[PDB]
Amino acid sequence: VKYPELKIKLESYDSTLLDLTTKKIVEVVKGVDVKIKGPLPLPTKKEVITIIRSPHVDKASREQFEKNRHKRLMILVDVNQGAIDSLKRIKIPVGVTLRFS
Amino acid sequence: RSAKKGAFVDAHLLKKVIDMNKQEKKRPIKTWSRRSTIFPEFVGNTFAVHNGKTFINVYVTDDMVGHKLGEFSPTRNFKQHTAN
Amino acid sequence: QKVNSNGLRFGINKNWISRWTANSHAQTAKWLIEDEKIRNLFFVNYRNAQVSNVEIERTQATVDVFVYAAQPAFLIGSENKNIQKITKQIKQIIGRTTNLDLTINEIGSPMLSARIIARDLANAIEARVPLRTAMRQSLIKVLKAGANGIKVLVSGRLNGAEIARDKMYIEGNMPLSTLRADIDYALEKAQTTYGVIGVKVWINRGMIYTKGLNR
Amino acid sequence: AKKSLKVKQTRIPKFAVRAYTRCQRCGRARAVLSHFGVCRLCFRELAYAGAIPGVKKASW
Amino acid sequence: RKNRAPKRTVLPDPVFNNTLVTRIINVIMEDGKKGLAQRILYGAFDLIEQRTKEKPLTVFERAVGNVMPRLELRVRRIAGSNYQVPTEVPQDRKIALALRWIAMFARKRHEKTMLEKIANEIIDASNNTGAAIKKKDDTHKMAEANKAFAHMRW
Amino acid sequence: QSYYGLGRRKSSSAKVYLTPTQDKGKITVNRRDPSEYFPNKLVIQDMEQPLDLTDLKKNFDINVVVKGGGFTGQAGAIRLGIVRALLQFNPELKKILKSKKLTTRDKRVKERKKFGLYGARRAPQFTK
RNA sequence: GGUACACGAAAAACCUUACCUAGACUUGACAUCCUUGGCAAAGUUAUGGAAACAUAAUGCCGAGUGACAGGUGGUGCAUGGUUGUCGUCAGCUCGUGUCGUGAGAUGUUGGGUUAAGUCCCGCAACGAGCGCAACCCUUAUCGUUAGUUACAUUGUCUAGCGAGACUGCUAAUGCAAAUUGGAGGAAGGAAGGGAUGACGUCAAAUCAUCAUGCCCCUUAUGUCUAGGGCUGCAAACGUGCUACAAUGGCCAAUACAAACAGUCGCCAGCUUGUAAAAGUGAGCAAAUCUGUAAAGUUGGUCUCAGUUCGGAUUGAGGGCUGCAAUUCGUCCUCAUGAAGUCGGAAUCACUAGUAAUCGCGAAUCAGCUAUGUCGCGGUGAAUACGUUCUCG
Ligand SMILES: [Zn+2]
Repeated sequence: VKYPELKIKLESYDSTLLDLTTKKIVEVVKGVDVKIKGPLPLPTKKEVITIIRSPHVDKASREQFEKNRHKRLMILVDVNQGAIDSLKRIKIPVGVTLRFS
Repeated sequence: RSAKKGAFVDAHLLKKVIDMNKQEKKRPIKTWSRRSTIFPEFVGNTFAVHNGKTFINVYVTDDMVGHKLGEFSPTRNFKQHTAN
Repeated sequence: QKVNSNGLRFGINKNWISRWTANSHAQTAKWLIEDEKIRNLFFVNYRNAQVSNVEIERTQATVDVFVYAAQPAFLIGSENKNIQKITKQIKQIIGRTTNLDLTINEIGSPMLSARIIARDLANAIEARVPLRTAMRQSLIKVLKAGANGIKVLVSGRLNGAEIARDKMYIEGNMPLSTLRADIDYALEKAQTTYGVIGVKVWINRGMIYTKGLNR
Repeated sequence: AKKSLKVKQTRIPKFAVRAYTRCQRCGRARAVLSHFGVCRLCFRELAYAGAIPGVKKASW
Repeated sequence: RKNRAPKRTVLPDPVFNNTLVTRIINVIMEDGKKGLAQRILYGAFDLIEQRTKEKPLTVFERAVGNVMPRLELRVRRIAGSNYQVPTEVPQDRKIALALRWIAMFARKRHEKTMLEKIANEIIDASNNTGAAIKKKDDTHKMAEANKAFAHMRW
Repeated sequence: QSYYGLGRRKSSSAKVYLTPTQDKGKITVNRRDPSEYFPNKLVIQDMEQPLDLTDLKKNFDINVVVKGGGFTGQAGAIRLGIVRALLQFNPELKKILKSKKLTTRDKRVKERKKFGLYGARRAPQFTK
């Protein structure tokens, strides 16, 4: 082993893409590695930005966009160093940004 | 208030006023920094402070201590309202 | 006054055009203002390539610009003389430490993309072609390709003053009101000799039922 | 006097408080978003274009 | 125009067992705070047991019965110098207006502290004095004076 | 014999536990008394009005934990949890609980502050 | 005018800044092309200066050359794009055909039915398009996958999937849409809300986001710099805030959110400080750590009056950012306490978790009497009988 508690945390601005990535990781880790509790939903940090529509005053009609940022979490009980060797080839997409322990 | 060396000056105006005060104390010297406060040494001279158009002269006296240099120079005129 | 038909379905029926992230608001602004420059360079400098769109993909000092253009060879050039040139402007506008690895791929049935059709409208109008017949030829050639209804409208100086003489064209089912519609939208500025001509094209490209989410 | 404002905004300022925020593409010195360095109307046009990675329509 | 509007229901208070008491506590409420008006009304209750020892429910229903107005006034004009028209109003609005009169007249008096002024208001309403019965009597006296208009109206 | 439930009125959750005990029920909410937690109003009375149309605190313990909201939302959540708990204890209570409209999650919640409107409904003012 | 007046501007002491005064500069602050190359580019310290700057020196950049660069200069009565109003109002049209010499009409009209040109019966009309509808998001119930940094007198909870509600069933009456009633059910007859705004009108607004033809300037309407002014002042209007007091003033104990945000920042705890705060110094890239909810309850004082309400104005002493607070910031403490005891003609908002009202968070931003704006939760109403008048 020599590396217990691989606490990988994945965060993205999309849900179905992050769900696909976590499904792929849970299926690939379902091989050599064991004792991996399932995906951990997180409160999906959210913000709203509001912008006036017209180039001129027209204040009474303004719209607003929203940059959603979904969040999940994984914990790995032990490395099983061959498992990280298999892990080296995952090539996750750019939309999901990783953060391990 | 600065609360730490409260008496504040642009720190460039000190050299010429100290020089003149020790150089027979010439009255007319042109200053633009309304930013500065007066040290106790300041009393004695005149300065052609700039308001935004031209230079108006102010004579410093020991009567007051601590007040801002530029407050002696009004910048905005009075009402001068017409009838209608 | 109505909303841009692209934005309403964008992000829930259409995948984003530039997927990337960086350190929080430190230089994400830099990356956006940089890759929009690449996008503008593609849509501006090379009219002859008819680039439909560009995909920007950055992750921590790497970039890959997928492109979809009707005619790839003009971007490629003769014996690859133009690809190296265009990639060196991309580099000098992106820096030097970042790998580029651009790719160019022809787009199947490009004539169903509003971008290239609007560009063709701009080229025709700027060339003093009578606007009505150009509209009709472009409309027929687009519709024959097997698509649904079209909406092309043009404002600006229609060969003279009194611009409030604007022509509009609608030729079938194109439901803005339906979110699950798979509609395309574009816009070009046909810089005529008398001012600015804005051409707008709406393309209905079939139903997008059972999509679930973006592709 | 707009382009000279562009070049002045770029230069390193004599004072920490001398400089201010501004959109890179255009010189509108108002309503610029520090989280995107892009003017509010510029932000709207690029978001309808969709260059920003995460943009939706608010239902919230 | 519009159609008929359904009414939201009001629940009786299961301590004194009267929904009219609930409408009391609702109308005398300000700022949207049941607690403060609740304490005020219950202190007024305790004062009802304190002086003039008698069932607070009995003096409550007596005040309601005395303050209730028999007829209402409705405006139906033709031209300048408009003319009123007295019409019939159902009991729900009658008790609502009685409670409104009690509430408004209570906060119009001497004895600054709210407890004693509202207690004196309910006492006077039970005893038929000029505090609120005067207003009801006046509004009744304008009625049936121009009842010719009431008979032929729409 | 524990009996369960759940209430979610106005952003306020409420988990309940009910057991038929020796006493009249020994009301205990959040391990403390309701009298000092909830000010003595009809709000404290609201929870036993489900019981009034039933065996009114004959033998039914109260073990409730509360989170979220203010106190009125807490009261609604715990009331709905109680009515669900009696329904779980005895199906025969649907006809009398639903007739009085005690269940069904009134779902009256503060709306979203719509732009241009001060409190999502108030316009600033009108001027000509 | 509605559709302008807490608007552009989601933040003017310098910059911002477009104005004025003054200082200076001129293929120029910035860009390409022509010719010529390869080492300095910035920043730093004396020096005169208020500073651009000329100096002297450390550590892609240069030098000569015209098209010109540049204009927050003009023309929204040349404009593109964008936006407001009618208006989320139900309306606007087209193809074929018929009628009429013709503009034109017939569809879109007639009956019921709805929020709807929603639907269906009748119909010289038959169909079709934009719109409306539904497809999206979001809250309301249940089931499932998952368990921490939540929770754990534990399955709450969060976020993914699925179910649920589809006039589904029954009663009536109708041809039929459909209407109402009942049962079940969390929700029943467009469940609450958001997103979504047709043809067009107002030569509506925006040449000062941007682009933009034409006109004008160019050793200046362009460039940099210091000061000011955008915060004035006899006056009037608009939108807000505090109130004008015992439903209250003040003091002590006292518990209850949600959402959002945060490693040059949030700031825990501790010490000093009547306090602004200052210092120490963890934890926190974050469901962990932090950003003490206020109303509310209990107790006490106050006892109705320009007041133990009210807080302006003014004086002083402190604090913070920032080089710097006089025009021209803000906080705290001490000092005084204007006027006002509910307000004229007239008006505005609102059909429920709404009004009112209590607080909390964020943005631009180092600082901001933002009382503004954008958002979150706490407490928490009346009435709609009815369309005669009034507005559209
Ligand atoms: Zn911009």
